[PDB]
Amino acid sequence: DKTLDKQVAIVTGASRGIGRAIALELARRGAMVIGTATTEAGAEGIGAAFKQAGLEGRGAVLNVNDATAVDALVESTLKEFGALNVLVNNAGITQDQLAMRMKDDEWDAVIDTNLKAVFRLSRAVLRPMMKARGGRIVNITSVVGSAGNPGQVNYAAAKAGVAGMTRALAREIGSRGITVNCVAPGFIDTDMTKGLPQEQQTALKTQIPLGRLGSPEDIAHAVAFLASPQAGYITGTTLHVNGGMFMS
Amino acid sequence: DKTLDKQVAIVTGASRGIGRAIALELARRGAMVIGTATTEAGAEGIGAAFKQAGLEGRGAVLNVNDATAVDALVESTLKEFGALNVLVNNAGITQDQLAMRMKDDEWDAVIDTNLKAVFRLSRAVLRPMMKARGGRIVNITSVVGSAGNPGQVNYAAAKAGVAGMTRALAREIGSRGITVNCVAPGFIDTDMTKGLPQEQQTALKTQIPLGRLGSPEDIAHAVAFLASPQAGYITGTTLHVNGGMFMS
Amino acid sequence: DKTLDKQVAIVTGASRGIGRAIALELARRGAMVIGTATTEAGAEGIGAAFKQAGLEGRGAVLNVNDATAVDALVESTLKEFGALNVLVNNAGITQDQLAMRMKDDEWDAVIDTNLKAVFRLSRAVLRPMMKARGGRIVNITSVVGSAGNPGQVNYAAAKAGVAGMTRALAREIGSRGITVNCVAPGFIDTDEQQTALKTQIPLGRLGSPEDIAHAVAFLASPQAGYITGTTLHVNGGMFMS
Amino acid sequence: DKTLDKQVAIVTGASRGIGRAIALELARRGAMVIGTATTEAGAEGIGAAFKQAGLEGRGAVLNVNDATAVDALVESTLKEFGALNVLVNNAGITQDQLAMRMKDDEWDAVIDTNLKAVFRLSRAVLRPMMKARGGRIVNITSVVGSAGNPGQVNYAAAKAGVAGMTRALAREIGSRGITVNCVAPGFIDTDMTKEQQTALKTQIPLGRLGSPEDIAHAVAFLASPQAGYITGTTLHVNGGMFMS
Repeated sequence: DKTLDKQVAIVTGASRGIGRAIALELARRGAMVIGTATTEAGAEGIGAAFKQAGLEGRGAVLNVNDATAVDALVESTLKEFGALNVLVNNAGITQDQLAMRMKDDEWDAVIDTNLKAVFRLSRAVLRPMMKARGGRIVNITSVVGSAGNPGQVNYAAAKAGVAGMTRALAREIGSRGITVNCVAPGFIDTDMTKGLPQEQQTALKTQIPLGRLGSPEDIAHAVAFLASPQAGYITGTTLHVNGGMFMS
Repeated sequence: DKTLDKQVAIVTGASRGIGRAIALELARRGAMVIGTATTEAGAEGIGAAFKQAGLEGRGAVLNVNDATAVDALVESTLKEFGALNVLVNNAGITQDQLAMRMKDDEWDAVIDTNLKAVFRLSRAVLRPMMKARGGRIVNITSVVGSAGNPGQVNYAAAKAGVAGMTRALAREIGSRGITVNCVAPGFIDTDMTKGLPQEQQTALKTQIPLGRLGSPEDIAHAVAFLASPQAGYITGTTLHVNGGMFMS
Repeated sequence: DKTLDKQVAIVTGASRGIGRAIALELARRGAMVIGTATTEAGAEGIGAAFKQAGLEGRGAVLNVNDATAVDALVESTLKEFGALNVLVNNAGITQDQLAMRMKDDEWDAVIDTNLKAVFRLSRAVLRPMMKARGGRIVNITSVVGSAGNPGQVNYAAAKAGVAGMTRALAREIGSRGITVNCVAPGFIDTDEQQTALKTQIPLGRLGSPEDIAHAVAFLASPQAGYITGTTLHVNGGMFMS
Repeated sequence: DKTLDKQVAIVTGASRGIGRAIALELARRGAMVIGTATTEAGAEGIGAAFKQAGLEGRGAVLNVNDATAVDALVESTLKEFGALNVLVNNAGITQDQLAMRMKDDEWDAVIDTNLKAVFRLSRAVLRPMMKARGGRIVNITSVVGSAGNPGQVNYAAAKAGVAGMTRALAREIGSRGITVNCVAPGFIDTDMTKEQQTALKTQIPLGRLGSPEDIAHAVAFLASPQAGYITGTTLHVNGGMFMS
């Protein structure tokens, strides 16, 4: 079970759904996990979920667009725990709109949170990891980064860009013993999808050879596998977790 | 010869190597081409290169990050010509540096010029193309988008981003008959590569099964083909022009 | 117009739809084209199509699975024309069936015809192209190779196999200047079942044989001499990469 | 520990390197494993490897090109264990040659073994799998399937064909809960791989060859109930050598 024993992990966007299941699963494998949320109710919910699961772990408030707070989290984690072994980038918003009508700020907010923030966090964690000659960065992207989707040109750009960044990072970090990969969910059962009406939910399932939405745990198990020492020869890749919706 | 007769084309970054070959070639096929450059000399030279090859064609000054200027180019182009059929997005700069040392400004400049500007210009031309129910967007990216390259994490991100965007926009606007595609140059013989010492250039060639650097004209023909009416069933793809350096 | 002036091209499976449009478009651009069919009726229809267009060009009979007949056409083409610059592998049939129900001969027929034939023909034409330090191999595959399709596990394997051979072959013979590429048709109108096909297609329409012919003619030209080991997808947005 | 507890798995080509590591890893996770090799020599060794690890499992002889023997392996397996939850298609050969010199039998051999046999094996295990509405097929391919390689046009075509089959099959059998995936090793240190090594390493960002255990852990992940939403994909295990 404890393949991540004594490792220290940061999961951004860990309050609900996918990020929560990732946080819990990394703690389950022995990792000490800081999950982040955008608000205090979220950070508290992250703590409470660890404790409900009978696991160690913390919630913290983080605006991934605030370089000062990102750098602060890296410093405090290193100070309290002496190490930073795993980064999982799961913070990410949508601001969907037809490209024709899409405003500059609707573009920017998606690019900032989903691409720029991923770069900044990755660069921040890489300094200690490169020095330690160990680490894992796992970026939670999305099938939309590989296949595109009307109304999500901003989201498609940002997530394809994270994959692009990932490959270049892997080539940059070389023999330094850090792997960088993406996990690309398809349509996962969450609050965001549970709230949409039955007709649209079925329209999603039609797209999927397995005939069901995935679970946040599907994503958590894929991330935990990549975070493991036993996945140390995998880097620069995307692990598609989409029920066969997109294949490569 | 004249597959683009009576078409009107904008080629951003048309001043040298690839952008200039693309502009000339589109002109040779009967299109009216407005080539853009960042400065006034750049613009004048684009005129003079058309002038010189015995071709209609216009240089113009454009800062692709300036929305006002971008919209004014579209508006002025519609006013004079009544149509905007082809957009070739070739405006791009590199700000190469290790991710570790990469300044925020180095990341921002590459993302804004190579990704955000591509979205803005694309969005501006969709208005006329949508209403015409026809058009071509060809985005000039780079093998670096698909494969990564040390020193160019920002460039890898942006170019992977353009492809992501291309796929989503193609899905979004395909019912109106506009195709949106990329052409990903490999290592192309330009001023930048002419600059390097033979040992550096030979190190490029070794990654290339055809054993040579490509030309501006290789890209130019690739683009001229996708721009033509005869490529109207090709959408949301990347046409790799890299001598076998990257295959997919 | 004449970007293939004085080139000699063989197009296998050139009798109808996509093969015919390819054969004709190459002839239009100057190439001397031998189109192949499995039967004499096919061969004569290929000759007739060139003549109706006012083009030079020839029909021949070829069983692409007979290795003798394949080396023999390459040789008989060189004898008569003294050159072989372009090969288009468009021969190929389907034998659709669910994998659970699929017979070994339905798997073999598709693999032999779509994959092994492509090896044999490419190997055969490599001799003069390797010797001449130039040439174009354009393999007609299918979106099915990239995306899969239920009832088409044999066809998917064959066509995906052709892409993979292309990439390996492109790396292997690239020094000598020959390009090897694939053109992957999506759903092409040849010869509310049609509404469910269009649903999958951003452009909202089936492609034409001419869409494929123009992509092929492009890759076959000198001006595409830096493009190798790729798949040019011609599928209206049905599959993107 | 036992993510594959009580499951039954066939691993073809299980006598050495990758296949052996996979076979043993599946057994450590609680699977009953039948590992195959062409010769009764490889079969005995497979038995011995399990004994050495103190594990359940056994070796069987199988010409993956023999239609009758393939179907009878599946039959006997269902006969003895009542179930067949996992197939790992690892059996495979190379017959490298420049395409322009390659013989028909060098093409056929690679394609029969690496592509046709993969189809046969998969078609036979789907009968029991589809009746159980559950299963895993994991195909061991290779980076050469994705990036190509001089000398290996037959190998590249076979492996790329397997990836293509996998996508079509995932679409066909997805609704019954079975996943079909590939694992694509890059350069792995085996008795086949072990300045020749130095060259290979410059191609690999991580700076080293992989191990059979790297492949086995990937395979075990995909085989697990926990990877049940992953289908039709290729999991690259290549140190950054090919990135997709």
